[PDB]
Amino acid sequence: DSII
Amino acid sequence: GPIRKVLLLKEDHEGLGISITGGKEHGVPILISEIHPGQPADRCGGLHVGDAILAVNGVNLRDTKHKEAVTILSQQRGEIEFEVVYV
Repeated sequence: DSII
Repeated sequence: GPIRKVLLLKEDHEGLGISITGGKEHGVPILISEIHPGQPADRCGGLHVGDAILAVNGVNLRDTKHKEAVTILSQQRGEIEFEVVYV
């Protein structure tokens, strides 16, 4: 997942 | 479920407080997979794991690849409107  | 528009407030030094998966190359919407405790998405109370992000700040994310969605999302500042749906 990308963390934002 | 219905489309909701949710206002997230973040200070300039923090992140959005979300993890996302999916996007155009995966043939599924940009999807929130994590809500980070104490961070802006957690605090607004209207964003949840499982929500699809249709748009942010009027930027349509329905047909955007993952990396570009990450970039747009990371560029958002202050009071940010999320258009989301849990289908």
